[PDB]
Amino acid sequence: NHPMLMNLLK
Amino acid sequence: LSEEQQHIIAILLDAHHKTYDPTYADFRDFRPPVRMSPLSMLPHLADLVSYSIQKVIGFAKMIPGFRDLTSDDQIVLLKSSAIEVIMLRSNQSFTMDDMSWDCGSQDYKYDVTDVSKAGHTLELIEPLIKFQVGLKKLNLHEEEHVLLMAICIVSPDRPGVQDAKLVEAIQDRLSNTLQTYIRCRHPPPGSHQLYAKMIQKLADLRSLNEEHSKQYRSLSFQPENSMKLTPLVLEVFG
Ligand SMILES: C=C1[C@H](O)CC(=C/C=C2\CCC[C@]3(C)[C@@H]([C@H](C)CCCO)CC[C@@H]23)C[C@H]1O
Repeated sequence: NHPMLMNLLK
Repeated sequence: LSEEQQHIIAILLDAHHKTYDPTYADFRDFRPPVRMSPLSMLPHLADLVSYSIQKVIGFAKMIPGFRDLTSDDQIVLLKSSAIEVIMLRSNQSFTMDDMSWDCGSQDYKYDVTDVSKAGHTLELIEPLIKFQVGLKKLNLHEEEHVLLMAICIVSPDRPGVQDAKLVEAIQDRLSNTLQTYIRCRHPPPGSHQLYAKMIQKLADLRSLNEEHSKQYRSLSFQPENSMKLTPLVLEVFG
């Protein structure tokens, strides 16, 4: 549910 | 102080150096501050909060052990600590002279009135400023400061954590490293019950987090103000 937070973590 | 512990400090220092620009040059990119029309400061400070979230993410990714955690955990921990680490990391700009955050010029100097013009009441602001004052008084070594920020992020205690035992074991390596660093490389009197006072700050942050959440729910209740935020801010706090 948090794609922007995910992209920043990847 | 072990070699694994020396290494851990060096990493957090560099991680912090790479995520915290003490000239605050990026601030020119934000929607401008307006200090005259309530909520005039909301667009500038939202942008600042948003930027700050990204820098906390970048910092978090380098915490030794943080990568070993599952994606969902990583999510849960950043989501719930973000505002706290921002409060903690803002201590570097906070100045006791006039109880303000001084980011390099008057345009980027924030005080009580400014935080107020972003929709926040004294129920948050007064203990936020008290928090900054008691943190400033600890006069932490940059090493204790960056360890505190790391321990805040890796808390097994946060709701929705799947692998609470892994988060804990990672937190522990950092605790021990911080407990050991205080004994070694802080001289008294500065090191007196200093760990206990640091861990207490960690509890004050939870309290500040709660307050921020409620004042956030109320602000983002009018879609007119909620549209003044940023997508990252809506996703993280949203
Ligand atoms: C990089 C940073 C920090 O991340 C943030 C900075 C200041 C922090 C401030 C100054 C103004 C008031 C701030 C932003 C508080 C928030 C606006 C309140 C909660 C946000 O929704 C929390 C932290 C407070 C500038 C600079 O020191």
